[PDB]
Amino acid sequence: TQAVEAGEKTVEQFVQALNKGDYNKAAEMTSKKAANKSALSEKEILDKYQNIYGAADVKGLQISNLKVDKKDDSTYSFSYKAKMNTSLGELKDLSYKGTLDRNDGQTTINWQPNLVFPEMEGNDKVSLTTQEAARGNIIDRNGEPLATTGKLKQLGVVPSKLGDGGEKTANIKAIASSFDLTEDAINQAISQSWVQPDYFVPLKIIDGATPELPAGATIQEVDGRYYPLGEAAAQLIGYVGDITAEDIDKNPELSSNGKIGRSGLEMAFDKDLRGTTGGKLSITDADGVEKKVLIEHEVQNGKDIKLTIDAKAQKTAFDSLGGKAGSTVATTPKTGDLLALASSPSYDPNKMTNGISQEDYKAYEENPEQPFISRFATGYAPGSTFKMITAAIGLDNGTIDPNEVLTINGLKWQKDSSWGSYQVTRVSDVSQVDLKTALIYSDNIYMAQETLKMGEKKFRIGLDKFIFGEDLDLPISMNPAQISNEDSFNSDILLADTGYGQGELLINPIQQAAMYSVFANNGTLVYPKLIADKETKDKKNVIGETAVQTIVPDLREVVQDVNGTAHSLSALGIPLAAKTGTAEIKEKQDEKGKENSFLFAFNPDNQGYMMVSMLENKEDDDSATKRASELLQYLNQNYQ
Ligand SMILES: *C(=O)[C@@H](NC(=O)Cc1ccccc1)[C@@H]1N[C@@H](C(=O)O)C(C)(C)S1
Repeated sequence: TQAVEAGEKTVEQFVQALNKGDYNKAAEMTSKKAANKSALSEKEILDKYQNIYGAADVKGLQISNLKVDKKDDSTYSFSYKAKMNTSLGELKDLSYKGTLDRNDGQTTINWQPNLVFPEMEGNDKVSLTTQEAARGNIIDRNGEPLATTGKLKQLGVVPSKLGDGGEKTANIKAIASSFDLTEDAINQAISQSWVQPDYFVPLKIIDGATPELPAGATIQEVDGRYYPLGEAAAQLIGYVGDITAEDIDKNPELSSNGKIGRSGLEMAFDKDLRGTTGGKLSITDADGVEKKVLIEHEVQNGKDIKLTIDAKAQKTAFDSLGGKAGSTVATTPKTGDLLALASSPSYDPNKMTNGISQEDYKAYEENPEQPFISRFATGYAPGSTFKMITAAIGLDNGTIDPNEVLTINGLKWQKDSSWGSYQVTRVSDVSQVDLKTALIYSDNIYMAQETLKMGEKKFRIGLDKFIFGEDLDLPISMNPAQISNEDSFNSDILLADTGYGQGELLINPIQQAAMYSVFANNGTLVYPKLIADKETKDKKNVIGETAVQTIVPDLREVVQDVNGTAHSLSALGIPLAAKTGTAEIKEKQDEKGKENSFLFAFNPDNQGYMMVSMLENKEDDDSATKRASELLQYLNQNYQ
């Protein structure tokens, strides 16, 4: 029995080499090719495993219940159960047999064909048939398509039917001007190594009406992924790309001929959208007659996925950004339905999934405005909109008297001389400032003084009631919002700067809409929701209902008062409660400071909608407030 455990070592090493993909090392562990030993030579074992297991994409061989006994003086039979993963799913409970051999001191395996699959007999063969699964669709809250599959018109040229000289140059220029293409692009496409003169060289996926086709230009219909909104929802939806051999090596249940989501919801929901491949993996005898069916099941097309997004609101929010750096989040704050998740600038997902140029992708990747960023999921300093939270906390703990009038002289203020040359600044030199005036003019000095009077302890008690440090249950990659880098400010300056939303605060636009939902639910925070069929989740008693009834009327004056920072929104004539903001960041590139514009707004009458828009590294005189009129009209009209 001292050699039985040595044989179990070799059997465990044999299945480990098969599991590791090292078919040569597993073939070295066999004995001699005889009549009652190995049924094939060593190099022939490498080929049989590499051909069969490679055809079925066998990966992850796991064994169980190993029993090594004694049959003769030189024969030690063994048996075990095993399972493996193939391109058609998991192949379970496979009963393997065989024998072992040990002549001198080394123990080897008597290789037999049944060590590839249980029922193999000599010249038996393996067949695999597969059928691709159609990818599921991504639809909005009203069934409108966001990521679907349709017929695409592919433009291409046959180098033979172009010409020989001069006529070929003229026909290239005719196609170049008829479809907005570079003459260097056509000549570089038809001059690649794969191009034959009679081949169809694809050029561009045209989306509009088909123009007049010059000589050599033909258009073929191909089926592929299509995004009706395009740039307007590229960061959220994402794109699909060709599946590589490395993707198959990681997950053999993928379709080697299909597409895989590379970013956005296409990647986050890739398993539900891609479905399962159908087909049959069978063993045949030498005659090709089906012997045993190992795996067989029919194709299951991918599921559709309905989002809370409004396709009309998504396009309106994105176009309102005018192609500048920024983002916009629109919700129904009583339920959390994310109506829009726009990010700008953006990339073309249709061009991305239909083959993109190396320089076109380089332009996206090296654009300093970085269109690949999902800005609705990137943490920012919230700015002056965060004063709503600081005021609500000060009202709940009794620190802020809504009618107490602070006397503030000038535009700069500091606690005492220990602050050095640093001072909190404001923009409006208003002498008599209470809570309402502080919100109308957005007074940092008022909030900084109220935050310092409140103290870090009471401030964090109110802050910890929100969603700082929480992972939102959303299919979007994001980091939790943070109050500061550490659990303590350890600085009166940092405490005051946090008071008006300008410390180490990092809150992405989606998390901001979650925190700000308390002003539309009487102090109840409603978590955002992207999947339509999801259940509404909320947190009770985040802030007091009294604070809501005090701040929201003041937020109406931010729009209605003639000196309110959002007074331009009064032109709409709709019930609006808003709060603006402008944060300052230090971008060491140009060294001159950069500014982020912010806007929070919702309907205080029906609580039907709520939006949080922002501009990153805004241009002078540009703001989110001057861009929200069109989106506010649509949300007020359709969401009450
Ligand atoms: C909140 O964001 C506040 N911002 C500042 O104090 C910084 C700042 C940035 C640019 C110019 C001047 C001051 C206040 N709220 C913003 C706003 O609501 O847009 C103001 C610019 C009114 S100051």
